[PDB]
Amino acid sequence: HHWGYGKHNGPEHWHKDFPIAKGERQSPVDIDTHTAKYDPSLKPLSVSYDQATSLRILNAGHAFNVEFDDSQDKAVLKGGPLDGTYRLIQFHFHWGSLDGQGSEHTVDKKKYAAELHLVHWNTKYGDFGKAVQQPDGLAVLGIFLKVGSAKPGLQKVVDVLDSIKTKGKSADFTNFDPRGLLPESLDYWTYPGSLTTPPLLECVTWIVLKEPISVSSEQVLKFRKLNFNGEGEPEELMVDNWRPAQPLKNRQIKASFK
Ligand SMILES: [Zn+2]
Repeated sequence: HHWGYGKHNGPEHWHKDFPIAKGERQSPVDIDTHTAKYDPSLKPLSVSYDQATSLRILNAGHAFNVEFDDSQDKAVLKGGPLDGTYRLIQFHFHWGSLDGQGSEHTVDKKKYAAELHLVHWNTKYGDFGKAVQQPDGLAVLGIFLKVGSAKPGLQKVVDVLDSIKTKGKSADFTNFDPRGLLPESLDYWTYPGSLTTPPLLECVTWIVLKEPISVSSEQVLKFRKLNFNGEGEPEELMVDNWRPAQPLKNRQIKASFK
């Protein structure tokens, strides 16, 4: 039936409806730190989120998304391996049922408790829909979450989850500053990949940060109380909404640091 993360509709079944699932540049992948190539040509990342305008938080079924106004260059990502300006449209997370799993990308096979994805699209394409049809249409910033000390900047997100427990529910979410979710350092790995959920389009430049952010056990616990199901339906907890690592194939992962 509809795709998901269950036993009968999980990632291993996706290829039946989305053949590209077995493509040449699928994500996520395992980052082998000893095989990554240091590239002195890579520029520092430029994150300009000072004018970011968040609008709403939505339970999309497979995750919850925090949406931003992308009708102007308010919150953009530039530099790094990117050519052009990419506007932030939304961010969401992937997490597990236990602290030992949850992230999509892994580092030397190590899994993190969760993974934050800040999605941006290339403005030269006019809109997000056009952008996903291009090889350099999207730029996704990936940040790992490890369980430890609480992240003050994440609490605002945590407190509103009760209002969007089931699929389809949304709530106004204005004046949220995404800068509170960034680690201290912006050193990264980068490689050409895809969207990790259907339609799995191979239109993404991945920028995965080396430094994880820490969140508290209580904070991640609240993520696990969300439901995949819609109201009035049998409760299915939203956990383990991550896709396992895919073959790197003929791709090279580059590092901005040595
Ligand atoms: Zn994602």
